[PDB]
Amino acid sequence: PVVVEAHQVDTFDVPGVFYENHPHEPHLSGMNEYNQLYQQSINDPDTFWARMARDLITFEKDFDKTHIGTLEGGDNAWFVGGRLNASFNCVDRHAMRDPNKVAIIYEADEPGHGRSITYAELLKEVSRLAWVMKSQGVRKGDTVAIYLPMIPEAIFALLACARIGAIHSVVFAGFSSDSLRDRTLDARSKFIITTDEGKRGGKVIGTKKIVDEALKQCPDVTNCLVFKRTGADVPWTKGRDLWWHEEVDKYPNYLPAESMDSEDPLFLLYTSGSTGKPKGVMHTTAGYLVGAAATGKYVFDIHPADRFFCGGDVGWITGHTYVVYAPLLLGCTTVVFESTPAYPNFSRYWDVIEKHKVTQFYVAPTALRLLKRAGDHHINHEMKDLRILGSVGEPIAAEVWKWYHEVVGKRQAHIVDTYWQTETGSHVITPLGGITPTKPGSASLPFFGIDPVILDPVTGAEIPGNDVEGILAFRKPWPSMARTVWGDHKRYMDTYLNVYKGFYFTGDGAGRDHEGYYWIRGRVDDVVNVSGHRLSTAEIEAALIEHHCVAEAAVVGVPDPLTGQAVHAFVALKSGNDNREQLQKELIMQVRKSIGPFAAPKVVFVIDIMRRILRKIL
Amino acid sequence: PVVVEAHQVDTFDVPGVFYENHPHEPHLSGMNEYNQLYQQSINDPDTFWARMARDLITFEKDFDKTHIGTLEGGDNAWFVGGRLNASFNCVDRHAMRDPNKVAIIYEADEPGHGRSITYAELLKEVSRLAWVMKSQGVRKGDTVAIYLPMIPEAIFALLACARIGAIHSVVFAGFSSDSLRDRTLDARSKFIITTDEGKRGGKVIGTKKIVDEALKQCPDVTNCLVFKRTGADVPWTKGRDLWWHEEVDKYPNYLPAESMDSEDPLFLLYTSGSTGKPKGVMHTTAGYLVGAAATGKYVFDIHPADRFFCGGDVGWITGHTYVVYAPLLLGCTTVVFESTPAYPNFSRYWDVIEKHKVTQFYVAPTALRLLKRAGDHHINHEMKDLRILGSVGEPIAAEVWKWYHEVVGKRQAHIVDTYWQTETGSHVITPLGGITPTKPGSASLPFFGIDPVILDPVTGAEIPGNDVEGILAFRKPWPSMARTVWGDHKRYMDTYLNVYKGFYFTGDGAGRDHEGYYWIRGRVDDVVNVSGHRLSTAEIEAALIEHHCVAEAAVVGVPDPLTGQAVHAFVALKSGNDNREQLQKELIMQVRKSIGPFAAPKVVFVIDIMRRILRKIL
Amino acid sequence: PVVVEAHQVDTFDVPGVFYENHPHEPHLSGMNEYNQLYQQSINDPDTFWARMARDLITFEKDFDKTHIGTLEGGDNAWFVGGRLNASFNCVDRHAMRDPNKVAIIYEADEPGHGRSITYAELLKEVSRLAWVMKSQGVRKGDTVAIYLPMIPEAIFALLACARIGAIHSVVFAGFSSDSLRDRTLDARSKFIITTDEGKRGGKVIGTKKIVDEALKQCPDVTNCLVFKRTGADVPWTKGRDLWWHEEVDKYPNYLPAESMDSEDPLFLLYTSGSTGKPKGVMHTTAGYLVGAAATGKYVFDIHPADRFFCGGDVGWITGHTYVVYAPLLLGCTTVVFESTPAYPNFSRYWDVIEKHKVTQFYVAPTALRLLKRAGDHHINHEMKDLRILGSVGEPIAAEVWKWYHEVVGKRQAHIVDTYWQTETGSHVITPLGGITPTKPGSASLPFFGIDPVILDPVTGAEIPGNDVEGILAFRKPWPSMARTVWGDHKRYMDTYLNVYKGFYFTGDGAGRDHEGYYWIRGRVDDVVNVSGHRLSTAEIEAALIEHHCVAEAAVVGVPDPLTGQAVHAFVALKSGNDNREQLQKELIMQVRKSIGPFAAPKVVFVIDIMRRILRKIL
Ligand SMILES: CCOP(=O)(O)OC[C@H]1O[C@@H](n2cnc3c(N)ncnc32)[C@H](O)[C@@H]1O
Ligand SMILES: CCOP(=O)(O)OC[C@H]1O[C@@H](n2cnc3c(N)ncnc32)[C@H](O)[C@@H]1O
Ligand SMILES: CCOP(=O)(O)OC[C@H]1O[C@@H](n2cnc3c(N)ncnc32)[C@H](O)[C@@H]1O
Repeated sequence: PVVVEAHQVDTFDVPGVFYENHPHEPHLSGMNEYNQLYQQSINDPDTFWARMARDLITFEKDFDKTHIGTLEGGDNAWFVGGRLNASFNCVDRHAMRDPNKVAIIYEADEPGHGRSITYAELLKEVSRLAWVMKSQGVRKGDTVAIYLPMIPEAIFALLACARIGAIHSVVFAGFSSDSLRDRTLDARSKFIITTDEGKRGGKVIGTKKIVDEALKQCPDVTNCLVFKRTGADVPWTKGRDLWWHEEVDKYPNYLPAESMDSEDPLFLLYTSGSTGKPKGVMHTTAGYLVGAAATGKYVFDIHPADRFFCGGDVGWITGHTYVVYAPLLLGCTTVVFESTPAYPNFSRYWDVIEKHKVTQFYVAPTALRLLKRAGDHHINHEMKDLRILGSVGEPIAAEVWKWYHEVVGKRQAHIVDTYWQTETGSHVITPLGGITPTKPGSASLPFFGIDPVILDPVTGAEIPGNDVEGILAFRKPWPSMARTVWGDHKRYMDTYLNVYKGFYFTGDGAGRDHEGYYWIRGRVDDVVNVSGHRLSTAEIEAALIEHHCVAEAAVVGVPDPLTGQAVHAFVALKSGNDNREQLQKELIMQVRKSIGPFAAPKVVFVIDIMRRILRKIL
Repeated sequence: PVVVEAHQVDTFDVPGVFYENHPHEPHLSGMNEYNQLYQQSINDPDTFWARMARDLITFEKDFDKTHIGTLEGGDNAWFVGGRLNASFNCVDRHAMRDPNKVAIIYEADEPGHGRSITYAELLKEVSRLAWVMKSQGVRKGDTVAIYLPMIPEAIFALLACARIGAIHSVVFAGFSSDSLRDRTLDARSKFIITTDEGKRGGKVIGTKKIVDEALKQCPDVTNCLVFKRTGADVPWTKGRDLWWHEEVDKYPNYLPAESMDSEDPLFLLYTSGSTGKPKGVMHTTAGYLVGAAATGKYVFDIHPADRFFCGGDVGWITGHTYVVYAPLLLGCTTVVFESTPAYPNFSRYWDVIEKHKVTQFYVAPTALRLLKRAGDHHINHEMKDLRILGSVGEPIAAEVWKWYHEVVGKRQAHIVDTYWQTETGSHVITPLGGITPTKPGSASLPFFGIDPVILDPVTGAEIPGNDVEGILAFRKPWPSMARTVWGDHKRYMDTYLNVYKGFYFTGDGAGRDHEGYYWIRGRVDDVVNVSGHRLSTAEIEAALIEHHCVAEAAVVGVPDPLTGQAVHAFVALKSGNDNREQLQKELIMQVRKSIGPFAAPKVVFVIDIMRRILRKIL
Repeated sequence: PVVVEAHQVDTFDVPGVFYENHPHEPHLSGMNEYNQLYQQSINDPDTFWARMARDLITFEKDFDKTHIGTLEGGDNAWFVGGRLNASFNCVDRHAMRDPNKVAIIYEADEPGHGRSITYAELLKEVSRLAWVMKSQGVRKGDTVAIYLPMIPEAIFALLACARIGAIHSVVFAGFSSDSLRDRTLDARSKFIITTDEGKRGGKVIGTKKIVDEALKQCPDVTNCLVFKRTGADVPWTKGRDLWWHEEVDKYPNYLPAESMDSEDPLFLLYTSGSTGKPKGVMHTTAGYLVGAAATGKYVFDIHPADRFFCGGDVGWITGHTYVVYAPLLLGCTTVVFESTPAYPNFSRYWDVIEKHKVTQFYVAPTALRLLKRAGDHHINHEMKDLRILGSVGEPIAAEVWKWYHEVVGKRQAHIVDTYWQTETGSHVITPLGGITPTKPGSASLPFFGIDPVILDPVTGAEIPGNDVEGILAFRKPWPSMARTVWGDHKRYMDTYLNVYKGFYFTGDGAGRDHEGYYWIRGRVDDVVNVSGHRLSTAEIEAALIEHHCVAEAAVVGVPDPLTGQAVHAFVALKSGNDNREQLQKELIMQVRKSIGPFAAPKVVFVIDIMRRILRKIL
């Protein structure tokens, strides 16, 4: 077979007990209704997406046309003429119906220190935070930098920005001051929100000190709102720094929501690409929210009473779409988890799921492999309500898919392996929870409105039928597609739309097996996955070259048992240094300074570009 | 009886001739329809207030929900999702139907020098004044300071601010430069509107000189628009000062109205509270306007052809709600009266009512007592159309209520004693004109949507049934409730909502008599009424202490025959001064400087805190 | 007869072949339906204009009233309460229906160097140009100076301004730096759009150098966007100047349209008046667009498939209304012509019409007379589709009307002589294409909603009936009337509305003949037409006086064979100069400097005000 990974892989049905124990009526009746709805979404997207949008999203003003533009034109607009507000759809409309329903479960770094937050409380906090920004001069269309750990205040900040029509720009709280500066400068943000310190896995993160250093080079930032998470003494810049708790107490507990166009920008998410510095992937409002709600509902089988737990950081797209937007759009409860899967111990994920009766859990294989190595004795939890088990970021290997299905899910949960990207906004190739039969290691079948094609890598020609392999592209636009790269539409066109004209280029290889099931082969460009984080080899090379002793740098990606991919770094020293053992500590800190601890090199090879020869030798 | 003021007080029916001579059909059929509508407004406010609002107010976009939030939450919002504009509802919609109908009757300080202004003329003047502010950089959400006497230009200025979505902040034209400065700074206004001079009772008020001094300490004010009321030579600050007549002539006579949220702020009104400096009571848009229209209609029996005359200054809430918003909302004529009840003589109020055929008149008992002492020979006026006689600010005593009913109203008008506060936006306890039987000295029965309870002052417990006395609180929110204290929501919560959790605290004592009629006992806090003006004893104490010779100051309130309450001031001199007769003039001017002439002390006792011992001794 | 120009002038019917060859069904059935619709537009304009507007314009929010205000009040507003966007109506709604339909045919200065632009391409270019302005801080209500030749980018710039609600202020690309400065200062524009150079008739126009000089005195202009039309080396001001092609490549190909009030300003067009410096005639949005569409449809018989060619520059109102707004509103194709009727040769107009199959052509008699003198051998073109021949700016004389009807139109096209002004927005007295019988030299009959009256010049009294002569005024407002003179509503009132109270004063004399046909006599004030350009004699006098040797200047207007009117200039030298031959070159350049080449004097008479004696002597 051409797709060797599919050979003698049989599809597993959804387990019978999933339906027996399900608290509600499923959203689809079976694979027949998926196929019927899928074909309509491909053949008449105007009708299909108009209905999906009006089912799932409340518009202030109804839209006049589902979609205009084309892929090649790079001019796609969805639900044109509509007006709406994302915080209204995530908060107000649920507070209006059921103010005391729990919207957020905060699980703090220490067990036993969280709280639950109702939709009415969430409306209060979003409103008065929005008042703070408005009072300090933030206006519709301005960007706002967010540098926050996984606390509910992070949700408050995204949705407060949405409420006034500011464009939130979330920077992962593990980035260095250089990376924070770069993203804040490029977004031209004048307001930043952060914490005094972070606590994660019992370790203190000096967030405020990192922001202070970054802001020395961001002279357009005139206010910095600091949430007091630890109460530790931090440096304070009078006239610029403001205390979150002092400012929100000044302002009312309700604020009107700003009326936004369907195509006004909602957020920027800086993302590492094959070349160049990180790019600000821009999502607009209606189409992104329709994608988030539609996948939350049909992929994760989300019902209003559900308790949804995504393990990803708000600093990445998984956190954006599935910790925040999708569950709140659908009016269920979402879990904001501040700790690690290993603190206080390796049971922590399951401690959380059991205590809060989580119904769907969503994580990366990197965390599963780490926990699997830790040993099954850490998992002795009923978790009666857990019926969907999500996986994202890389393919979930056979032994991991089995361990996840059997030891975690008790053969009682549906494993949903979701393929997508920052640029797609939401799931694009994925089984639908409780509906689609699955194969270990396969992302299965396209989501509604996603028309995948397999392309010859060199000729760019379509390769028809089943049992084919090549480049993964989509033939048609879809509502939650990224709309531009901030400040650089030409880069957006060249990266995504001009490679294979008429198609959207994912950067990924893929096979489609005999049954039409998709198998993702990973990046055909210089993007690699390092312990759940999307990184550019070019980025790390630029960091290594920043050292005064390095002349030529080369970073390649090779498979690893635990991290998935193991980025390695070669360095050609300019002349010579007799302190090779010492130079290692200095190159390692250079990547720590340029990018962050999480991208620090495993080792720096000192030895005096055909990167493929390096990846094969390693 | 527990409510001793009610003992052997019989209810007086509406006089028969009120109905015989009424020009129209009344709004209610009787007390039965009041009771029916009142119970629905208490038991199903969502339905009741939705209908009332859609009856009385024209929305650009209909609202989606009548009310969200609670009293204890301090998050009340009314008619959420609606959009509207207050100047559209006060002007445009009446100009569109009947452009030549008279909206404003200006009665100037000199008799025979006013004019009448149609709804179309009012639309012109509001529009081009709004153009001036827009052209000078005023934007939606900015505050605008107004320091104007009772001339029609004051109405132009409030409604022009409303038209662009600026937040007008009216400062009584009798305040000192210190008080004007304080209110302008706290509101952070960048634009101010005033007159060259005021004329009232034949006396010149140097408004421009007072603004000039205040603006020396308001460096954010970049334009000051001066209406030429007297033409007197006033100081002029080139580059900042602008002539109203020169600027409006530049701009068109129509301007679009800005689309406002139901809960966008409409105005701030600085108000003296029990503690601290005056606070900016903030009203938003839809709920305030619904309250204003609903009381104008049902309390004052306002019909479109009516000529409505409120005697209160636009600088206070009575002027805001009943000189400006309520009558114009309902499309009748309102009288803007520039003089005093004593100039040229004590007949002046009745001269005005007779000449303009006023149908409803609304005044404070302080003015009635002053006129009553002047003698009945000043009142020899037919006033055929006068059918409603309103009283506000303190309880209308027995002898005054009789004199008002018999000598002024010819036993032909309904005396409507309206209890309310700046914070309630509009009447909350009041008879309804032509409907409710009244008792002298009683405010009678709650308005629609007002659920009064009597609370034990110390235990805060509800006291059920009739013939009870205690603290006056409301059990439920109502549309025109103040939404915050500007810049200090915590003070709003602590003052109004955290004293008796679940209730709104009025600051007033009250009895509910055997028939369920309410009798207002006055402020249980340190707020007193001085000749129609709400004042804080703390404020006057802070003024007296501003003198370099005063160490400890104490101001208390005791009843007075004419002013109602007689605030008195004790002073403990720091060491000693042998110029006691001279120090009196210097302390008196200090209060004149800090607050204004109207709050100047009756006498300052020089003699070296248990304020109750002082109030009892006096 | 009183109207001597009408004596023995018979009406010519529309030629029969017009109907035989017409590609579609006409908009009116005949003169009977015109009369029926005309009487309704005069007798019930509220009903008539409500239907016309809703036929022709797509509103975001429907309007609540057709018209408020009066002529004498100077407060006219049309379609109040409506919301819409002009670029949506010129672009989006046609791109949504038929993205590949050709919107613009660009005919470049060199034949064979144009291109065709579809509605979808136009939506792209308008959107990303709007992004540039938004990114550089342009906001709704700001004015934007445009100094562009006849290239499609000029349409992009008007409609991008409309898209964000900026107010475009187009300056004819032949104006001098002084005139550009004056218009940019008075409009207080902070952004300007121009070209590096213009090419017209094979001659280079140094647009950038002219802007650079003007901007030295416009210190509020902080960005200048330069389109690279020639690629010639031009001076560059780093930090202010931006390249159009570099900036648009950064931004998305779609941008939401800003929601505008019916009465928000759409544009300013500076216009020479009888007295004073040029005035910024301001048009608002809904009424102007309704007038443009209604005349495009009913006067020019525009159908969606038509190819419409107006010969006027975008720098004047004919270009505004009929190169840009009317054809694009109606969704047909418009021709943007960059050259002159004489380059490369005198066939050029017909070369263009034949190659692009133009259906309607619209030009000034000044161009016709110039071509007629050139000789009929330059016209040997089929032009099968040419069915409407438009004339504007002055009366089309008998011999020219015949030459236009016979040699150009092959007796196959309807000659439509359209009378109107910058201030009327669109045609007001005109035959309707294919409907109205015409007389050579007459503008025939009023357009819908135009109620012309003939007034006695001195007594200002109406002169009833037919065969009368006098001043031309309109009795009623109409939707596309100019709404103010920018910054000077008083001048607007005094110029147009206070001369003859209750009427609109056109500045023109006119006769109404025995059949009720109108004959325009031209300006009764000091405005003259110089080779298709509206000019003030006062303006040229002020220019001549700017010379240090001129004391008193006098400019008068007399008829001319080719230019129509021949403005001449007399000068009284201050003392004396023995270089009279040299002084001529210096006075001629002074007018070239103050106004522009196109207003330079024919000759300056040096000889040491009763202007009528000068006009008669010449
Ligand atoms: C959501 C995170 O989006 P990003 O951080 O922008 O990374 C997106 C990139 O990760 C990879 N990827 C994501 N999901 C899967 C999956 N289920 N199976 C295999 N590979 C996957 C892929 O190479 C894609 O192109
Ligand atoms: C409208 C002015 O509002 P303010 O200037 O904010 O004062 C409001 C405060 O005046 C008092 N008050 C007002 N009306 C009455 C009344 N009819 N009978 C008795 N007392 C009254 C009361 O103590 C309240 O709390
Ligand atoms: C559209 C250009 O408008 P403007 O450049 O503002 O000039 C408008 C002024 O030109 C004159 N005019 C325009 N059309 C005609 C016509 N068909 N017959 C005679 N005279 C005409 C007239 O004197 C008017 O008052």
